[PDB]
Order: sequence, then structure tokens, then C-alpha cells
Amino acid sequence: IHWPCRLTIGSNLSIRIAAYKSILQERVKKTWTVVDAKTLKKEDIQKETVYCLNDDDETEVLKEDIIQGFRYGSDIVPFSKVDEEQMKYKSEGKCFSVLGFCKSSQVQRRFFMGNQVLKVFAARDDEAAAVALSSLIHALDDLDMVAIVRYAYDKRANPQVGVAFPHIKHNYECLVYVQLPFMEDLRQYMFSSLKNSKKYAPTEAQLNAVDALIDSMSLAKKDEKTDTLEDLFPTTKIPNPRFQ
Amino acid sequence: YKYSGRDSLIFLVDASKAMFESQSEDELTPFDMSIQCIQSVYISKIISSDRDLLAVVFYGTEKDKNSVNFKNIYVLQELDNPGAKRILELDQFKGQQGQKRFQDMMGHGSDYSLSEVLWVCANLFSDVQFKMSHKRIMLFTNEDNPHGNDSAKASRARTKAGDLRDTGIFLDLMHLKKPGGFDISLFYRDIISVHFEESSKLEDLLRKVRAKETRKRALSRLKLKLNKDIVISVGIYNLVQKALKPPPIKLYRETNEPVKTKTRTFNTSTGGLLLPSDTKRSQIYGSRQIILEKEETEELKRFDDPGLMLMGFKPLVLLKKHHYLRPSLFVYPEESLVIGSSTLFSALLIKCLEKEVAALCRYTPRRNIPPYFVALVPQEEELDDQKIQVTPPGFQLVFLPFADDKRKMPFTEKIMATPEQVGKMKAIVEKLRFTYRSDSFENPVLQQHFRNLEALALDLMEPEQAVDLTLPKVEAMNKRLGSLVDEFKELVYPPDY
Amino acid sequence: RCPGESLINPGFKSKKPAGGVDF
Amino acid sequence: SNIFEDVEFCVMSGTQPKPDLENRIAEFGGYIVQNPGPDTYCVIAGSENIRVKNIILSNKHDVVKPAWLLECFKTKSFVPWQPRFMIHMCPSTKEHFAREYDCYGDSYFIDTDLNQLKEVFSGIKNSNEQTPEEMASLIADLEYRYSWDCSPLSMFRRHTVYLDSYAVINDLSTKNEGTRLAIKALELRFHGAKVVSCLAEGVSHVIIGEDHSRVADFKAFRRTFKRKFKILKESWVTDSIDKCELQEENQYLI
DNA sequence: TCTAAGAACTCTGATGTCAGTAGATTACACT
DNA sequence: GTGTAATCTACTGACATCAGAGTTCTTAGA
Repeated sequence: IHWPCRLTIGSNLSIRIAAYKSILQERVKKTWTVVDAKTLKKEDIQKETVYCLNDDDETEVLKEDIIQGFRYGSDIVPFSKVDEEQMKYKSEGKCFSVLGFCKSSQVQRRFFMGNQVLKVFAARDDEAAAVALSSLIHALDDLDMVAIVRYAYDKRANPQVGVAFPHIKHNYECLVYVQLPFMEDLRQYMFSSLKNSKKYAPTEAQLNAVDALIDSMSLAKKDEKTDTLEDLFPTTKIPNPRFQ
Repeated sequence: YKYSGRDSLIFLVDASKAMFESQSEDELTPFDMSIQCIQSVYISKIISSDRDLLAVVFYGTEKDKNSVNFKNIYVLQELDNPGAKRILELDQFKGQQGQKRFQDMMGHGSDYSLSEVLWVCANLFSDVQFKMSHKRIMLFTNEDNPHGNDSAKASRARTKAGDLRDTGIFLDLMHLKKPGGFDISLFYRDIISVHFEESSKLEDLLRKVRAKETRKRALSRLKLKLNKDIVISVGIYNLVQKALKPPPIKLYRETNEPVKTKTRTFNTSTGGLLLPSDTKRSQIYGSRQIILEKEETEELKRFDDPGLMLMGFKPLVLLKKHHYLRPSLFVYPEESLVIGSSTLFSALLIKCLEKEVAALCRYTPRRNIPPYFVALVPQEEELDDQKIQVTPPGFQLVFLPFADDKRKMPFTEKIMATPEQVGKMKAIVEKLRFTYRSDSFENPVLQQHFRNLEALALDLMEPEQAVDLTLPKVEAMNKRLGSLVDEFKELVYPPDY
Repeated sequence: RCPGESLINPGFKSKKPAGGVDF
Repeated sequence: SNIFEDVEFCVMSGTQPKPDLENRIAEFGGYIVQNPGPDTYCVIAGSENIRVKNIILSNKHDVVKPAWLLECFKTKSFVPWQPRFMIHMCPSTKEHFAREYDCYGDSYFIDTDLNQLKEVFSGIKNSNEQTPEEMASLIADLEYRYSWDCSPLSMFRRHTVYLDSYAVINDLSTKNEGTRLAIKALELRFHGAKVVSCLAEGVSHVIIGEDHSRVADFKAFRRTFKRKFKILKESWVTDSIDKCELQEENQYLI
């Protein structure tokens, strides 16, 4: 779907931007409807989400008597759904605005954390945005610098951070946006490190077997002078076996 | 240590008047310092690890509470999982009026004996049933000679604390700005594992730091079928996984009691409490209705058994970084199955890094899940930071899209900028250069949520409202950058906006 | 050993103090 | 005692012995509650520095001085509460409260108290019911009959007063300001008098300071009037204020 | 002159997972 | 039969995760 916005490198300077999702892990359109075994009609079942207090089946009314709580150590504390909205972190706008820049080195492969990828484009028929954003990303093509950006799709939805990573194709400049972790989304564990090999020996004959495996079972064959290999198994062109 | 063992931690304050009511300044107070510490590590442990155990104890007080070895000690709190009412018990003793509130109750300055105090805490840890991974005592006394005037009193303590260390309970210390001096080399030299003002360690107990901390655990274990026959066991571990506000527990209004959501299915016509066998699943297509059982909507979507099949090898450059599916997971060996398979995995790791290569695999995390396709990129450890392992060695599972995932995006063509329009940009970009680090940001919502939750929970006068770090600090962006937005406004587009 | 391991929450690696953009 | 039974209390703090507060209440049978639900009458707290103030933020309930549950012990004080939930399904509680509350927020079906009345009052904007002329006289007559026009801060309410701060009677700047009469006009207004800057026919009283220069002229002018003002010393107002009661004029005449 | 079909995001609820605990089943065994 | 092993299979806390359902916005719109 289209989304209109304003890419903002500093308080005065805004450019028109309109991004599109590009990879999304895709799900089937029609859900499995629920149907009676003998009538085959999709409305002969009503789903009563009834409630119980455990003092011999006192049945509650959700519209009067049920209040959400959170949990705080060894005990429960009652909020109100209507007092969380009084105290909740509210974003001041449907924002997109750059925080600063830094090398490809600051951003290793592993950490990428997103539900989706955006492709983040100059607004339709804005020829001022077209020159300005082509300047932006052409000025990132050569420094190995990347952007870091606050984002938010819309009001009430969570604020968001991460890496707006540029790339180039002969017909358009790429600058994808991807989410990166906050400090509590990142897990640090000292996995017992494997170069201490004295109890798990990698001997000369084992190494001299593997040396031929990983060349021998190559998919990519060098049948070319473009320095692009045959791409013998183009997995991104295969259709999803789940839907087939 | 092993997975299940709780951290368990007991706080043990000197109630003696000579420190308790004492200051050189007016601006702090050692008891008001220790109690603040105990409330603040305890409010950290509540958000972060409700599973781990705290206790708190006053020694040398005049009215007593102990199991045995009673004289002049009061266990304010035995070992328990932490929560609000315990933080409310410590709050009562804080401050200028607090140092009188404590006096109406347990009484101050009397004689004490560390060999009995260490006895008491020992009995405490004994009395609890849970498996404990770390057993730690924290000393909040300033009394640097702990009144070892009788050396034959003091040798009891030193032997008893030999016995603490011998039983694999640990003990730890903080010194608390005693007037004129404190020196560990006089005494405490052998109780802990040149001269001090006040501990550089103690500020770390005031970090108030919040996250869940969830220990190293597998996601699952799988067999990397190289073909029809050769297999190695590997683990699958979650190095990066988005946290969520914890699931809310629905309550009864009138008593705050938890209540059961107790759902059933009921026939729209009749009293039938329909059992799961009474009803099928279905679709509509082409104005006809397709009918399948509650067994087969999940016999469809089967292909394989839990494992990882090898599919052959690629160049690392052809794995294009623009198409990315879901967060990358780690792969690491597990001798728990397939013993000695670590010998194969390690050679595979070592030699892929020479070949500049990835392995391609097909991946099923469970029975009744479709295979995805995954590139095993090989990995190498930066121990150079004095063996702070920023990166574990193994493989990354990086997932690859299929055709359906790569959504169509509209037509556009342009190659528009001149070398001056890039040239001015190459300046602003180099003026705005910082260093990102992965841990340099925090979630504005989830951090705010805990502060709201504490205000409600400990009954605080205000939500702490601590302002987030994701907003650009726009006045610094005005000044560091300077006026150069005008280079776009003049050199690049007309004055009409 | 001591150098990287937090005193509030042992075995786990010390949480550094949030950072953010500053040039 | 058999009085505090049927009245439910929360002793949310003390420190006076907190656990003995509810024990004293228990021989008066006051219904002790550890945590105030929407049922309870009121909440009692020996100090409010932290533990109470969720109940300042949630305007919920009636909060009471320590002594009110050591002075309930010589009275019978018993006064209400809340939870929170806002709802617009097909909205339901507000239309039930069109049966069950006065429109402004005072629930018909439950008593409402210090913090809850302050909140209602802060929501209001101006009107008058009955005719304004009917209402003014209902209030005036009642305070006149029962001498509550003598209420301490209102005790001169039914006095229209002129004050001798003018070197020429009724010329609005022959103004003798700097006079301790300025302070007696503050004292009269502080106790409800309709202090005035013209000696028109609406006046009941003239007040005289140290300067008696114009008393012959007030007396001579007062020969004109259809309803005749009293002339009184400064001390009538001083004494009536000190005694918290109208001392009456005829010993203070001229 | 506007009324649903198509998005989009968050949240809730079940299913499956792992580690660890401990019970009952069930094997082994008596000259 | 009677009695003592050894050891399989359960249940729970806890953590991830797909699906499914509640909710605000664009285009096509009488």
C-alpha cells in the first residue's frame, strides 16, 4: 500500500518520501472458516468466551467487573485499560527523521531485526525531491556510511529505530529501511569458544577431506566471464511450497 | 552454572549508632545509603528477575528475630521471591524521620559478633528448598576493625567465614566512607576474595537498569542431514529477539482476584456444547464450499521431519543483503546427541571461511512446519577486547525470501543529481558522522511502561517520566550541521516551498 | 571473572548506560 | 460502641500506633479493610508522604485526617468511594447514570465527599436555578431570620456601608487615602459588608474614624433620608470581628 | 453529491519447545 | 510370591510463535 511522509535530516530541511514494503513473509488471504459437521453452515456455532471466578462458578460480566492487571514480582497490580491510555507513551507525530550517520562497520550482518523491509522513495511527481534524494543516496554510495533513523508508520503505533542501508541498480537508487534492536532486544552469551581445539581435534586428514567437500558440492558454477556464476538454484524465484 | 539455579542474595546492614546516625557532611547517611541500595537493587531485580531470591538482615540491633544464635540480630526479611510489600517494608526506615522510626522498634548501638552474624545468614540459606546457582552475602558496615579487640573473638569470625567460603557460599563487601579512613588491609583482607574514599563498585547498584535477563537456553535441537545418512546435532539459539510488555492478567474488579477466561463453543440453534470432533474446518472458492477435518488443516502444511538438509554451496556476494526475511538465529554444536560431531562441525567452520563460502540448507524447526531456505554464513570471534567475546564463533542462519514474499513496487525512473549536488551532500554527511553501537538505544514505550507500573505498584507520588533517547536532539542538529540546509534550498530547488 | 560481569545480576554481561547520538 | 459497625474503613497508614488504630476501631466495631475497593466509605492515613497518593491521582475516594478515626471515636463519620472503567460499547454506564447520577457527576445512589466535591466544583460553568430574584431572596431571608447574616466572615452581609475616607462626602477624589479607615474597609469587606463609595439611599451605615469634621454633615444630610443610616464608630467592626459575632450598633452610635 | 474493500498494526490464545523433577512401571532376582 | 532396584514418561515454568481477531486508513466511490 502507498504511505506518504517527509524524510527529515534536520529541523528545517524536509524532503517528501513515500516508502513501499518490499519483502514481507507472506500469509494466505482466506482463513479456515468453522463449520458444523452435518449441516455444513458457517454460522451454526457461537463462540462463548465465558468467565469464571473460582469460588464455585460465579460468572462475571466483562462490561462491568473485569479489569486488566500487569504482574510485578511476587504480586499482581491492577491498572485500568482506561488509565494505561492516560499514562502510555504517545508519539507526537507520524514521524520519519534521521538521527545521524556511521560506517558499514558499525552494523554487522547478524543483528538485523525486522518484520519487513521498506523501499523508501522520492514522492510521485516531486522533481525537487527526485534531485534531493538522488543526491542523498549518491552521497552515501561512496563513503560506506549508513543512516540511523527514528520511524513510525502512524499515530499510537510504537516508535521505531534503525538502519537505512543504500545500494544501486542501473534504473534507480536503492535505500532500504530496516529495524535494529534496542538494548533489551539483544542477547549476550559467552558460547564456549571453539579455537581452544585440544579436546575436539580437527586433524590433518579430516581437514584434507572437507577441503574437497565445499568446492565439490558448489551450486554456483563459474560458466561465465561477467564474474557472476550460473545461479544454478535461484531460490528467490521459487514459489512458496506451502501455497502450492 | 546449570540452567535452573536461582541467583540468591542477602543484604546485611550494620545497625550500630556510630555509623547508623552518623555523617561528616549532612548530605547523605550510611544507613540511608545502604537502605537506598537495598531498595534499588531490589527494584532492579523485580523488573528483571522475579525468580531470583532476596533477604535483608540487621545485625547489632537491640530487639531480636532469628531461628537461633539470637543475640543482637534481627532478620527484617527471610529469603523470598521479590515484590512490592517487601519494598514497602524497607521504605518505612528511610530518611531523617526514618532513623527515628527504626529506633522505636529494634534499638541502636549495642554489641555484636560477626561469627554469630555469619552463622545466622548460613542458617538462612540452608532453610530454603530451591536450587541456587550463586549464593552471595553483601556487607553494609563501615566498621573496618569489626571490634576484633578480642583477637579470640575475631578468630571465630575468620574461621566461620573460612567455613562460609568452604561451603561455596560467597561473601562480598562495600565500604561506606568512614570519617578519616577505611583500610581493608587492617581487617576484611581475608574475609573477601591501597586505601579508599568510598567504593567505585557501589554506584553500579544505583544503575536502576531494566530489561528481562533470560539465561542461555536452546530454541530447539536439530540434525544437519548432509545427505540420506550423515548427521550432526546442532543447537539453534536466539541472539536477537524483540521483547514485549509482559502479558496482562485479567482480574475481578471487586476483590482484585485473578479470573479464568473459560471459553466454549455453543450451537447457535441448541444446547450442544460442541466437542472438537463435532466441527470441521472449511473454505469458500468458486461459489462452492470445501470441507476438511481438524486433523488434516494441519496435515496440509506438512512436508518433513525436524532437521536441516544440506543443499550445496554459494559465493557470499550473491547472498544479496537487500532481501531479508526474519531475525537471524545462531547455530552451535551439541554433543548432547551425535557424540564427536563437534569434530566435523569445527572443520566445516574453519574451511568455509577460507573458501569465502556459504552452505545453503532447508530448515524445519518442528514437525508440521514447511521448510524455509537458509544460508549458513560462517563466523569468527573478536576476543581482542580482553576476551569480552562481542561475537561467538559458529554459523548464522540467515533466511532467504521466496517469490511470493518479494512484493511488486511501482514504476519510477531518474538519474538526476549533478556532481555539485552530491558534492554539498558529501559535506553535510561528513559533519553528521557519529558511532552507532548496538546497545546505544532503548525502547521508549517499554522503558516508560515500567516507570508507570512502579508508580502504581510501590504507590509512588509520581511517574518518573524519564525522557527517551530516540528523538533527534534538534538544537545540536541545528548547530553541528550549521546553516547548510540552505545549500539544498538555493542550489537544488526553487523558492516556492 | 569480574571485568564484564554485573554485580546486580551475576553471570550476565554488564548493561552499559544507554548512549544515543553525540558527535 | 455499636455505631461504626455498617461503616467500612481503610487504615492505609499510621506512625500513634497503626495496628492499634484498627484495634481501637474494632471495639467500636468499625469495619476494617486493608485495601479500599469501590465499596468503602473512606480512607484513613496517619501520614500521606508516599503510600496514599495513587488515591490523589485516582480521585476515587474520600481521604481523611488521622484523628477522624480517633474522633469518629466521639462522632459517627462514614463517607464514600470509586474504581475506574470508561465505556462506549453502545455506551451504557453514563445513560444508567442519567437514571443514577445528577448530571454533573454527583451519583444519586452514593454519598460524595471532600476530594470528590472539589472535583465537581472545578468542572462547573455559570447559571442560576429558580428565578435569580426568587433565589436571592430565599437566601437573604434565611440568613436574616436565623442571624446567619452574622456568620463570622459573612456577619455584615446585610449591612450596606459608607466609610468616611472622603474630605467632601460623595466626591470620589477628595480621597483621604493612607487612613486606617482603608484597613477598616478591608476588615468590613473581609466580613461580608457591601462597602460603597456613594452615600445613596441604599446605605444602612456610615463609619467614622478619628476625624469627626463631617459628623454634623452626616447627621444634617441624614435628616433628608427616607431610610436613615446609622453612623457608627470604627470600634463596632473591630469588636464584632474579635467576638466573631455582630455586636450591636447602639453602644457604637456616632 | 461519498460507502466497503482492500490495506496496515497490535494484541490475544494455542501449540510446541526445553530442562528439570519425580513419580509409577516394570523390569531382576531370590536356591 | 516378595522386594529392590533401574528408567521411562510423564507434568510445569518458561519461551517463541503462528494464526485469529480487533482496529484505523486508502481507494472506488449514489
